[PDB]
Amino acid sequence: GSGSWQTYVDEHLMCDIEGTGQHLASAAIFGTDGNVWAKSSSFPEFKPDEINAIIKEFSEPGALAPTGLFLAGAKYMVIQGEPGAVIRGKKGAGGICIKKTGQAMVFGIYEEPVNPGQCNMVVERLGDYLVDQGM
Ligand SMILES: [Cl-]
Repeated sequence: GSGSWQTYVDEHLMCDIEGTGQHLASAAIFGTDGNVWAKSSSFPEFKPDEINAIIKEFSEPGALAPTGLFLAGAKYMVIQGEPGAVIRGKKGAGGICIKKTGQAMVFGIYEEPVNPGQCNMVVERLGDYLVDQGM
């Protein structure tokens, strides 16, 4: 395996999904402390409050409920995740999905015709590999 976090963006997250010709709109990987470790070229203009609120939601599922999930000022409605493990959100023509690993958080952002399950499969396959590697 590779020695750069950026490889997981370029060579997994952003790759065409199951031969559909479609791909995530953007993807990124953040450390637990909230700095960006890897990103795709159209990952949006995130701010620190937003990343912190997501770190909080991994610790305390349900904490985003009154507000929604913001990323680069766009609001996503929270949809069922996996407590402590996966956060998901929906907007009108797309959505977001975020998988926690030991060291990091893997973000995928999608637009139609990509669907919530496709996001989940791409991000969770990577996150499961990373955890197996101690990351
Ligand atoms: Cl960090």
